[PDB]
Amino acid sequence: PDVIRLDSMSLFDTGKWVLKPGSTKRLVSSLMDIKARPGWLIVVAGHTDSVGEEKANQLLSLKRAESVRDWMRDTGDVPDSCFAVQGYGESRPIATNDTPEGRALNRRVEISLVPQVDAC
Ligand SMILES: [Cl-]
Repeated sequence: PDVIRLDSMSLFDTGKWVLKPGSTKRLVSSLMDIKARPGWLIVVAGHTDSVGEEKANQLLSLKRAESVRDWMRDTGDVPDSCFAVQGYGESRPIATNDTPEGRALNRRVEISLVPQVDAC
């Protein structure tokens, strides 16, 4: 009974929490992974690049997790109680913040499926 980590999804432009154009294939991919594990808690964690202010990035990271939760629930018909949203702000980069490509990779959402918590 291991937690399942889905692939990271870098779906956001600077200071934005809306799902940028061309995000549908990566979203559908996570959705399918969610549909294969009915009832697992869907932990949706948002992240930011290190540009801007730490407190501002915390709120932004959480709004990004909420945008993905909202898509999965409204477009993916996943019950609302399945989700738990989390924000890491700029604290856990996956790429350098020294380049635009690196910062774009850090603007992202990570999904973990947790079986020990009942959620749906
Ligand atoms: Cl926005």
